[PDB]
Amino acid sequence: IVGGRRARPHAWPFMVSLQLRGGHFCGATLIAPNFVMSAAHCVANVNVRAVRVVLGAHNLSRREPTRQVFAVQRIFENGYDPVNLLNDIVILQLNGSATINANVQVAQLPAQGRRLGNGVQCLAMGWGLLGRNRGIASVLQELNVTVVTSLCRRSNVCTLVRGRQAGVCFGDSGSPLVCNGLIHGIASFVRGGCASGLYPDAFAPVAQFVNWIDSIIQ
Amino acid sequence: AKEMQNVPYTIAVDGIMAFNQSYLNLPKDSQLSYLDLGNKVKALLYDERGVTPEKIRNAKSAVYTITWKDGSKKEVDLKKDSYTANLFDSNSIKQIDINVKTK
Amino acid sequence: IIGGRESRPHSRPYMAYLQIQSPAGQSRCGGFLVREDFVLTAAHCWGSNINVTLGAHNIQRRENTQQHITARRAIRHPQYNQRTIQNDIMLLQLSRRVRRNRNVNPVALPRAQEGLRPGTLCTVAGWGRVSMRRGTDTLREVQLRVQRDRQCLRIFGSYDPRRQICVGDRRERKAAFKGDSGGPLLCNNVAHGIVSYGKSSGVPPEVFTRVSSFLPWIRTTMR
Ligand SMILES: *[C@@H]1O[C@H](CO)[C@@H](O[C@@H]2O[C@H](CO)[C@@H](O)[C@H](O)[C@H]2NC(C)=O)[C@H](O)[C@H]1NC(C)=O
Ligand SMILES: *[C@@H]1O[C@H](CO)[C@@H](O)[C@H](O)[C@H]1NC(C)=O
Repeated sequence: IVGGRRARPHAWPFMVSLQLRGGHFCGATLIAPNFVMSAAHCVANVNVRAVRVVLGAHNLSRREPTRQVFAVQRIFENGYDPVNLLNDIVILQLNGSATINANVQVAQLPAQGRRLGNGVQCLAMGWGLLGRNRGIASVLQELNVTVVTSLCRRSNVCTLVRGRQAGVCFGDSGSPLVCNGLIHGIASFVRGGCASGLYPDAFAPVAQFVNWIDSIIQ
Repeated sequence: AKEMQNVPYTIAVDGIMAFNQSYLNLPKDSQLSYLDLGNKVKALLYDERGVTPEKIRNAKSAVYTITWKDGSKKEVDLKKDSYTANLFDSNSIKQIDINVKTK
Repeated sequence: IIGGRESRPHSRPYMAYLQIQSPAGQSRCGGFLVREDFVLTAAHCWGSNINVTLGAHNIQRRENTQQHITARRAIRHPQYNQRTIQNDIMLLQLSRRVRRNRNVNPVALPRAQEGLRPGTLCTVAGWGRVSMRRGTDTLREVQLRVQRDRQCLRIFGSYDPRRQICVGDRRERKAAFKGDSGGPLLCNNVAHGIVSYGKSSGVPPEVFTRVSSFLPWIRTTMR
């Protein structure tokens, strides 16, 4: 996240770090004690079996016994299209169930078909790059965003931090967009580069896949 | 001042490929974005075969294909400015094959 | 070399193995000694630092016949065209003179504007890959035939017969390939060509720089 702010410790206990060989490559969301939700491109070219799911984290540079760690048992996708970046959502089943507590809680999802409109105020978050060679974030970042419709396609929920150069960046794919306390987006792609200030960020529209997700986690 | 991974690559433009055997340096044990790698590919296209951004724009097709250590592949359209918002390991790329056709 | 045979060690003592290093990457090429202090190769093999190995058969072993020398100068033809791979010739001035012996000695160049008739049998040698899956530690070689220019002119739209040679029969799986650039086309024991480029598939025909078109430049550069 570029131009955001350090989240309050454990402010978003549904936030997940997906790590490989000791490296955070994507974010995810705890949607059920044994299911996390991410972007399909985050797992399409990796060996899932080495991917570790980390819950209850806040500062990835520090040791945190608060954290819970799980491996990936199975994945479930619905037609991810890499050429057009459509349906960029995946559900990962874990090798266990999370113990819900002060650091870890299951997120809350919107209803099938719900579409947010222009001007809706939402929040993005993640551990992606901080921008301008600052490198990847150690402590989870959050950013106020506004839903836009220009330079967007209906297959996505698009966001813009109007008035300044900020937005999601690399390492944030798969992180949630939330909005009204409801997880409406999963970071999918940028255009031109991060924090362009002229191109919206594109999120997978979670409210378009609600039926399948419940078909998986019930 | 730090170790580098040597990734084989090939470049073909208009059906011509030079017969050297070449390798791209990536910082070892590092993480990279598709913006980073795409920029390195564009730099290689220019410095090795004089292919400009303008040529990539006017070309019939301009792509590079990553072959990953797991054996999967990812075709990247150099004419597109959309980038997935993920990071990946430099150690996981087995080969890169660049192909530009002006046609 | 695709579809060739392992060379007899030291049967081709002009052969040079080039290791090229630049901040952004590396390359491997072949080349050939033309004077005790100069190696000829392809311009697309240029890079910031060049290590030349003479006298080698297995480049993965530190054989005692080997002589290792850095290129003091790497002189790309001043009109080298990286876009079309034209004027693809480069001279390496070695930092020391080689020690000439059975295993290391130069190869003759052709006479001015000397020509090569279609059908002429030539040998090409190098350490390049032998397929899409495998390479070689040891020097390999393959016999190829010079072609009529029309065989290349339709496939390679920038082919120029005044400066290049068309080599290889389209029906055969016999060709130079990746890592063989810079190596010589030997016809009648003279170096007429330099391995330059072909198709990504490795299917023939392929294009070689025509050495006889660049003799004035060669002579001037070495003096
Ligand atoms: C940025 O987003 C946060 C979270 O949505 C906003 O904080 C909320 O503000 C609303 C009123 O706008 C309050 O009702 C909530 O209680 C706040 N929630 C939290 C967790 O603090 C914040 O105001 C937004 N800032 C801007 C400038 O829009
Ligand atoms: C699940 O995987 C994590 C990380 O590898 C490990 O710590 C945990 O013990 C595993 N649990 C089960 C039940 O496999």
